[PDB]
Amino acid sequence: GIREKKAEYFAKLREYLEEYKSLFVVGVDNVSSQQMHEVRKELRGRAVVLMGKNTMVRRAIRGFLSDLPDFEKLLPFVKGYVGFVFTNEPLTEIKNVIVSNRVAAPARAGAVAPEDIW
Amino acid sequence: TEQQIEVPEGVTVSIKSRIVKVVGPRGTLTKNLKHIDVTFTKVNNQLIKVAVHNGGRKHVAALRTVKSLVDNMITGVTKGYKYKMRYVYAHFPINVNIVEKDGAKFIEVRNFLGDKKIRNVPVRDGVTIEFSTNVKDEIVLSGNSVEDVSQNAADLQQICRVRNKDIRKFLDGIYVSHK
Amino acid sequence: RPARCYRYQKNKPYPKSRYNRAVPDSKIRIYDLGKKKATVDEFPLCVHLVSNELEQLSSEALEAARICANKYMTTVSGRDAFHLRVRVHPFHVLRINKMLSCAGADRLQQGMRGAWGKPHGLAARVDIGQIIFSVRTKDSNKDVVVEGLRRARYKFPGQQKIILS
Amino acid sequence: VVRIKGINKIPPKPRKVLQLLRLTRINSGTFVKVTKATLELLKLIEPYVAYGYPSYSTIRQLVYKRGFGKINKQRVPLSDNAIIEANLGKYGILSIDDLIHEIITVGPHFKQANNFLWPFKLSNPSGGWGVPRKFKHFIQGGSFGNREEFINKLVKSMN
Amino acid sequence: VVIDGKGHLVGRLASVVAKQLLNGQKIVVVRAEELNISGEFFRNKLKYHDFLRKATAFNKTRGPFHFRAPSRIFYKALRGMVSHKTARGKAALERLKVFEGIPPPYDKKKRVVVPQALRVLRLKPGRKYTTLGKLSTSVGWKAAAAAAAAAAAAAAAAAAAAAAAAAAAAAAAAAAAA
RNA sequence: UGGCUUGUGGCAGUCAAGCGUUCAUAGCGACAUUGCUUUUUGAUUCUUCGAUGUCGGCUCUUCCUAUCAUACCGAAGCAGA
RNA sequence: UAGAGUUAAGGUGCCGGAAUACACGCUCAUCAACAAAAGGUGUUAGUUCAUCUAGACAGCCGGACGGUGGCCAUGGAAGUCGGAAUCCGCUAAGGAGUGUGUAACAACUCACCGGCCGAAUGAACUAGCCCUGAAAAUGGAUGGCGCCAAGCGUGUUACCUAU
RNA sequence: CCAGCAUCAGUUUUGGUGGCAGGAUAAACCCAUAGGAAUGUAGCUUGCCUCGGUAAGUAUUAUAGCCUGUGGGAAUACUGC
Repeated sequence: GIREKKAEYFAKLREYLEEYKSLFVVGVDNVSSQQMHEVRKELRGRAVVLMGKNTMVRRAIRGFLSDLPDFEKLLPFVKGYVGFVFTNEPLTEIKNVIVSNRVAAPARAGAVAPEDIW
Repeated sequence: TEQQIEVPEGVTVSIKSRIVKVVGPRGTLTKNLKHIDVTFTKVNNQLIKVAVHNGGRKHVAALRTVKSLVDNMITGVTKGYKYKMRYVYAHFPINVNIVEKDGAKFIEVRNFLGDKKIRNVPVRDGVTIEFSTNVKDEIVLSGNSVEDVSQNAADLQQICRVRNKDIRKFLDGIYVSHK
Repeated sequence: RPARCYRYQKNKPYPKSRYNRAVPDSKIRIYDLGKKKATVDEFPLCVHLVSNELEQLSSEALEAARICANKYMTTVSGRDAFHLRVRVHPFHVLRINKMLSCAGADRLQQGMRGAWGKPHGLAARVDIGQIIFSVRTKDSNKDVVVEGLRRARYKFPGQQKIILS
Repeated sequence: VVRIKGINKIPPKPRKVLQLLRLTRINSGTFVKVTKATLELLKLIEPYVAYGYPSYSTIRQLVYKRGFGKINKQRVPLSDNAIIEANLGKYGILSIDDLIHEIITVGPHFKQANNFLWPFKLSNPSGGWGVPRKFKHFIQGGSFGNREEFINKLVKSMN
Repeated sequence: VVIDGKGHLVGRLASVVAKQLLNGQKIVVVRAEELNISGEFFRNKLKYHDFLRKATAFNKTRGPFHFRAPSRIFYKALRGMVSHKTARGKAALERLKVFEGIPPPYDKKKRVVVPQALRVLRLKPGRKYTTLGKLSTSVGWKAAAAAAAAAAAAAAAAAAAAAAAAAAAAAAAAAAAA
């Protein structure tokens, strides 16, 4: 598994996260077909709701450092089948539509502009 | 290399040459445990430690397994394993008596296929074979050992394997369910 | 005579058009196959089935290897990306003795006297360095003749060393 | 020069060049020439007759016990006086050290002119031949070729 | 010279015995069954020198006679070394008789004092190897008490040593207590 | 006659493209070869003229399994059979 | 023609005289004791390279998405026939697809890929010991005893050796 | 009368052990001193996580590679005794 892929992987997430402000970890706690894309269509523009291997993005949020801190206290949110959502489509609009669809199997929480919310 | 295996409060391990004993409330089980060079007679209070100097493919085999079977003997003598089979039959009602009353260290299968005869096998050590609740398909072994417990799966399976008529069509056969 | 007994050669050369009282017919159907066109054009890759030995590859097995590989290379295409050759010919007419018999016979047919191997077969010589089954095949993707050189050396006596050319 | 291989089993190509050595059975060895002539001799009969570079002491013990004439059995054994002086006298070589510094240097005389035999009968080497015998020549580890250092104690046994 | 054939290989004892018998020295070997020949139980099964296929039913009228016992192996084996052919050979054969069991109760050259070789160590060496007192069982070898009992006889010999033995020991002990 | 080779050739491994309903190997197998082997069927005067008398069968004196049937086992494109 | 002095060709576990020696090493199958096409998780070493805390790899655990039955062979073709375009989607992953399944839908699984875990793993290339291919008839019948080193290579040493 | 073999005393020839030396040479079983490059073990201190350890400083506890300069060691292939 080539490191030229993985190096530009965690580096790209840094650039996207420096550009944005807020974070919120998604809870993918067992789905069913159509309910995946029913999340996605309520966002649409520039959000972050794909997936991608956790070990790579574990390195991204650790080796962040925009000012002085990284994404502190983020690791107790992200373990198991989990996700993120950030980038530039407006803030609260992105945030509430995750937990529009995901009220059946709900989503988690995360630090919004980093003020810690749980 | 060398590995470590502990022993809890109400269990006493005692290896003494290759002869091992693990003690528990179900029974106390003996096997042997010693390959080439490897000395497992190193009792460091609680920790019984296997240790060898050499390595190699077939040699590393008897480094791990002597470590494994003392952990498996403590689970055997304390808790007790449950190895799982089922009596299956096609048409004819397969009839079984267990190691209690009639069975004096033997189990029996009669009316296997179309038997007027009987196919008989003994049983091993101190295995308390738990056949049925009221009536069940499942026979389930349990005893003080690990080896001798599921040896009563071997006993029972081989003696009435579907040989003289086909296994494919005729479904009188006591097959294994899972380990 | 299997091709075990069409291996070596104390059969010495004899092959000219002037001095010959007529050869028999051969099996040999076609030389170059797959591509006629591309020798080294489409094919910068080759495998030569280079002899270790100084054998006669008899005309029996010569057609055999070539026709197995002919029938095979129709699935991929009947003119796929290979160029299976025949090179060195049965120039030499293979001399083979018998009907023979000393005493107690039709006319007497000898063997010792009557040393002349009365021309029966045909054989090519495929000596050291030389090959018949030169397979100029393609660079990327479809190389098929590495497989088809098991199928070449089988219908050939001897232990040929596979060299990339 | 020495001799290693036996009397038998010699084709007419070795048989010609063995002729004017005048050498019968095994071990016995003559004193050959050295100019260009030595090359063609130890080219053909290289695996028959071996050679090497001996010292001064190496061919000193040799002409003592194996101290021959041609004609007449030897009265006085071969000292310095037994060559030149003594009762009668031979040619006129002085010591055994003058006899070695005769032949090895340039060789102004052959041994028949000094009134000895044409070859000299030697011995077998004490310490043996063994693996350095028939098997190969010098660069592997053989009897044949130019044994430079090794021919010292070898011929201080064959003496 | 009396030795003991106990707890080592068979051939690397037989060889050592032969050079001792050479002149006419009266070497008796005591125990054959507690030796060890090698081989499998598969290849070394069918064609083996007890009863299975070969050397038992292995005779004519004027012809061979073999064995089906772990006692008779070592007796037949050391005609098969020192033959009856030469005059010293047949003489040297009579100097040797092998015994099953240990009829001498005393300790001669046995375990600690023996010649070289013999007691091979199997570690990296040796998965498969037989034992003569296993191999001969379903060959016609019974009657264990008779031969196997011999061990019981060897025991009573030990006993004779241990006596009086025990006495001189108890004494020897008091000697050093001093 | 015996020896030798296996010529003339038998058997198997097997290159496995074809073709059998789809489908390299239930089966059928273009094209043939490599090792083994000594059976179809013979090449050779090696070893033999003070004997080298034949075939089918009766009768009675062996050993091996390249295996028909009896003990034991497994699989199918075989419903029990 | 004879007794000594020295050694070849070649031997020393034993029949039957001489090391049950010394040093290092793969391997212990009694290898040693014939055999090709053609083939292998025994078992060891060297070289080059994919691969690696920029989270290697396995097992266990998931997301199996919207456009959508993409399009077209064809009687029908359905991701799932043949052949080409080669994406959008949501831009921390799902290709216009790794394998199964029904004429086919109906049904199912997943490389690609996700999530636990946390260190050297894996392709080639080259060499050696092993290992598979190998059937016949009188009593060991590929040694008598038998040997796991008393086999063999490489390096060394001692003893024996032709009139 | 040749070969085997012969009292008793003295000596040669050939090879080795053991002690010693020359040709000719200096590595060693193991040999000085000064300056610069290096980097191993014990002990102490400081920092951080965790109950088990690790990183940094340590020339200021103790010791070394390899080169350069100066100075000092040095029995043996061959050959003889």
